[PDB]
Amino acid sequence: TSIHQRLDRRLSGFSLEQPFYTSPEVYALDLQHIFYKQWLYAVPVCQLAKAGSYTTLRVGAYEVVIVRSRDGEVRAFHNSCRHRGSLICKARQGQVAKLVCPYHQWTYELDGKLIWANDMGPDFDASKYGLKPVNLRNLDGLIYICLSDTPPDFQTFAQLARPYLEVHDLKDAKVAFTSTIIEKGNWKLVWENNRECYHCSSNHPALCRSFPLDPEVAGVGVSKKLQAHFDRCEAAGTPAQFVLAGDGQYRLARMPLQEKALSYTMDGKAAVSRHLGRVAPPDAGTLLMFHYPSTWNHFLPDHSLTFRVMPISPTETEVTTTWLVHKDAVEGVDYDLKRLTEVWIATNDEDREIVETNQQGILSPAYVPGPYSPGQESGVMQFVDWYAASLERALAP
Amino acid sequence: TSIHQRLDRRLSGFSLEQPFYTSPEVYALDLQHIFYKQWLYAVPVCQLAKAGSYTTLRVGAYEVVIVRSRDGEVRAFHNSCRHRGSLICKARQGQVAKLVCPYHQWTYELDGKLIWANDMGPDFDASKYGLKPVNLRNLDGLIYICLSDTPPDFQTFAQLARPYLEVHDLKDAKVAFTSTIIEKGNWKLVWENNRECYHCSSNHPALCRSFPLDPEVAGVGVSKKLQAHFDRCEAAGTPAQFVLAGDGQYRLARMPLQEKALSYTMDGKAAVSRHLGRVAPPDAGTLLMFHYPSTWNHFLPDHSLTFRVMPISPTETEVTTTWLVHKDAVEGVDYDLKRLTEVWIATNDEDREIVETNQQGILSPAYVPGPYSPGQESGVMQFVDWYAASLERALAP
Amino acid sequence: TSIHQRLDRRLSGFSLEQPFYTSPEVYALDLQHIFYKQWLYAVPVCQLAKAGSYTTLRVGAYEVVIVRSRDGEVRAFHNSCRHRGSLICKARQGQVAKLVCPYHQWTYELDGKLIWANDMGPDFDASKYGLKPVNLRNLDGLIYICLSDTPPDFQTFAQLARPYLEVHDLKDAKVAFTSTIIEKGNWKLVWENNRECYHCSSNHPALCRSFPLDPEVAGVGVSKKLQAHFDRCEAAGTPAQFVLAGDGQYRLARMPLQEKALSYTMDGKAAVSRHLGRVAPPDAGTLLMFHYPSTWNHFLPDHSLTFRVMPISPTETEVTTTWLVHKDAVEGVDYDLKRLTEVWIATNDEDREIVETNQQGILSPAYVPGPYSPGQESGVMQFVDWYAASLERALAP
Ligand code: PRO
Ligand code: PRO
Ligand code: PRO
Ligand code: FES
Ligand code: FES
Ligand code: FES
Ligand SMILES: [Fe+3]
Ligand SMILES: [Fe+3]
Ligand SMILES: [Fe+3]
Repeated sequence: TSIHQRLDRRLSGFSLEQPFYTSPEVYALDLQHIFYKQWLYAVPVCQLAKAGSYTTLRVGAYEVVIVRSRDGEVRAFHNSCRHRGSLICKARQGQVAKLVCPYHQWTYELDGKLIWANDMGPDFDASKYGLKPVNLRNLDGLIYICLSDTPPDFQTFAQLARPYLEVHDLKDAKVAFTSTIIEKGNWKLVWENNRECYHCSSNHPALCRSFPLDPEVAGVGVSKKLQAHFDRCEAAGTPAQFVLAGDGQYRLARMPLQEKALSYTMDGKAAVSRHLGRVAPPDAGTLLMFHYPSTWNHFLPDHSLTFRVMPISPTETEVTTTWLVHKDAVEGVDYDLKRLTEVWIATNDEDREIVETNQQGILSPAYVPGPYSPGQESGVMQFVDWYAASLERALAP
Repeated sequence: TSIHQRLDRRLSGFSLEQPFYTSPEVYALDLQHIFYKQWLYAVPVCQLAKAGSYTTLRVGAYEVVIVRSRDGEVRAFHNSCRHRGSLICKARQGQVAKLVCPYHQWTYELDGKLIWANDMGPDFDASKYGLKPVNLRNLDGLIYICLSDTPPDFQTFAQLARPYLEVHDLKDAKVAFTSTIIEKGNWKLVWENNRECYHCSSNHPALCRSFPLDPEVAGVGVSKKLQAHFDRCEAAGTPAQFVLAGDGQYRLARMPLQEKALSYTMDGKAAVSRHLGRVAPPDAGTLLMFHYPSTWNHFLPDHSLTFRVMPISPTETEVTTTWLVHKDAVEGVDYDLKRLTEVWIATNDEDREIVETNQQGILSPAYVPGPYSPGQESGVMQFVDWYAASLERALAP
Repeated sequence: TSIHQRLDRRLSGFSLEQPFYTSPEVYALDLQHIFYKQWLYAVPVCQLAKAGSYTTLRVGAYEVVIVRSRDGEVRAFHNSCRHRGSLICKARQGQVAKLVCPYHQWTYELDGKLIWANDMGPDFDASKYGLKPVNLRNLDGLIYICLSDTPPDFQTFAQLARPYLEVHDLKDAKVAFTSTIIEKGNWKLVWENNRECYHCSSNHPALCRSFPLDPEVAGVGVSKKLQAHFDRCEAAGTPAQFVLAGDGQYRLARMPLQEKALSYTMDGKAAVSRHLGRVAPPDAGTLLMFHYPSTWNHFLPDHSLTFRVMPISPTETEVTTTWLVHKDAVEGVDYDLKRLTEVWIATNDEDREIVETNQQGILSPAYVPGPYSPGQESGVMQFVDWYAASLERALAP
């Protein structure tokens, strides 16, 4: 059975056939046609605040380095030397004056131009051997990249998202904490888990203290109560109402938290006393933003959280959670690290356990597609539809 | 060279060509056509004595759960939730009231029927979404399963084995100890090792104190001495003489132990003072039973041992040894755990070393089939013939 | 794109396309057509000085045992028993009277003849079941093997090398130390690294104290200064001038060390006070010998170092470094182990880091061939040309 035959018979109401989650064949297609073609969230721009600052990441098999250039522009490159291919930057982050290959010291400017290569002979043309650029955009303080030479339209998303994101002043953030975990499930299982709260009541004690179980929230006609919330926010100058992409790739909405909760903490109170941004009112709740295939995000009045989803193998996925706070917020004074991070550290661990257990069952040859809950899993169906449509379009002529 | 060409040129007197032991291709065929098609030993029924008791196991890629239902019947199911596929039972063993999926709490009765699924809509038909059954038989206190929807005949074996097994009263056993090891060799190498004692004199000091080296015993015209033993047993009402399957799949015989030994212990005396069963006389020896591809067994007058062979990868096999004693036998009083288990713990470790060393040599491209000993390895040839015949029949039309 | 199409478009001046370094497909071809076909360095003959002495090694998937036979000849065999295939010698080295299989004790003479096999029946012909020989040569105290039944010409190399190697009296050596490391890069990356010192100034502080950076040395018209060195050696009876194989497989030359250095030590002085061989004058420097694909070597006046390169996987290579000293040199008296070994232990660790970092960059799909330095990497181009030519010839008719 070919991939085309499986896609042909797929019904929207059901989980995917086994090979979509387990096969090296589909994994290769997901990299080739999804991760290597779409815009992806990389890191917050505040990680590149300093002169000569760089950060590195892997995307599938690609090695990327993002750097703050002399002119203050942030640029991304393939972290592969044009001589014999070596990584140039080995550390996760650092600062340099130039990009100097550790092997034979070919030396590049922070805009990628090759400025020195030792003893290469008279016929060497350094202009042919600069670092290969990676397409890059700045979404209001969040850096996105695209590995394709012909990137899709990012501007439609950027323009829609700006009014929602600008009130968070993310350019003025710092990273308070980063957590990187490997979940032993296919990247699609990580997404299907994220896009519903059908599992939340039984699995997430800590999160449920602040995050509502209502399908309207975690998932996808606006209820009167929800509309009232949007109106409180927007009367105060804080954009809140739904935005959903035409093709389903992204969504934004600012949702209410549980009864009286203001933040993702065990006591429901703000984690940080010096807020990141100018969000009002104080109970504006959580700005939810997803953008497939790389990221979901929760921006609160006091701090923000970004999540980055990267594929590792057919049955492994890396999830990176970053806590953003105001750059002038002081650990031990304006926030406590445990208080700030404990809810989502626990939640992520619970999701990982669930995803791994789901993956273990799916590996049985007895596993067959089952029906999603229309009421509780509309967001899961929405994701699976986006994925299948994306794959179909990429495989077409 | 195709699998069919290799099977075509195979001669009975020789070990198999390399790919049978090392190739992912043959490993996939062995799962598809052998392990996924034949009856397999799972666990003793005494593991499921209690109300709501369950046990889990993996067979190749299948995840199975065996449960004692309300009506007292033991049943097996695919341990994959009909919603999104999750394992339902994660522990090796336990007790439940219902089978409740840890993900979104779909809840099944112990007969597999789906009795509650939250918010699935008006068009949801729970009768289509019960757990998928796994075929199951009870061989006189030992649970066997078959992953095929069209299982082979088990009744012929069951009827032949009953008179031999019933005298052991296995329904009245408890598990005194279980040992699970991974041997780094193909499952067929584990079997070829088991089916001869050509290696025993040099490799098994402890076992040789009680287990005879005679090829007649470990392996396949009955000698006068052996016939005399069968007659002592059968005069006392204990079935002992050879039973061999028409197609070679299974064999039973009650064999004498070494000079004066009564059990598999370092001193040769019974391990347990309260015997499991009604075997007579006290020196009735060891009831040997194999059933390919999953199990060999030694049932003694005082206790019994079951062995389960499960494939892990082309060059890895899991062997599970279970010691059964009378349910009323008390550790520290009627038996000592070290005394009961030390002989076969050592023996299994020695076999593992031998199998791994054999596998290491076989991985050389210089390895070629060699001749089995007609006198010392007739049982190995018998196994290899059963395997090749089974594969041929499965590949045919 | 087929292997043939990649080979067709290859230009000499450039590093190889990705799959040559990363693909399982090319790895299989490199084993089949290079490692399994050419002469390979195994071990120094002094490891087999004693009666009944043996040593074992793996080459790709082959398991080899080399043994000193009763008649004093050194012979090699496939370390796979002719019965059911088991390794016979499990230890890295040892002494035996006979080669006795640990499984069922088939017993072979040290010339490989099967002299005892238990209970094999009347129709068993032991003359058909001796150990399979491996072709073997002794290069003046260094043992080389070839896994092909039709080995290439070794004599041309042997005759050229003898005058250079005989002055080292390697038959009179002992092994002072052996270091075995795994480098996480393709075997070709290990070679490309070895065949240039373009990386040395920045990466090898310790080695640079004694080993010149001059491209003439580490790499490939002889300079006046170098000729003067050759002449000092040869006037003293020590062969030194270049020898390069017609087909590029091997090279020998005795090169000067840095200003006043005599040996590879932190202080530049001889590591061992009792010299291995009769090399003169004392500042004769380092005899460099490579022989693709298995070995590079440095023979100094006081001690010698051999290096053996063996493939482990597409992105892993085992490098074994052996320090040879005079058999009568006493550790703690004539040499200090740290002083003798520290320079190359550090150097090998630095090379490993470089190779692994190079491999990591090459794994990016953005990696493309880049140009080698004509002045600094002529030896790298020479190796890559030898490799590609070897592969082309093996794939031809
Ligand atoms: O491992 C390294 O050195 C860089 C960091 C991100 C992945 N590649
Ligand atoms: O790992 C688990 O949770 C179950 C137990 C047997 C194999 N699958
Ligand atoms: O592992 C062993 O026992 C032998 C030693 C070299 C490789 N094979
Ligand atoms: S690989 Fe970067 S300078 Fe050589
Ligand atoms: S996967 Fe079992 S209830 Fe959802
Ligand atoms: S495998 Fe060597 S004697 Fe049997
Ligand atoms: Fe969750
Ligand atoms: Fe054994
Ligand atoms: Fe080096």
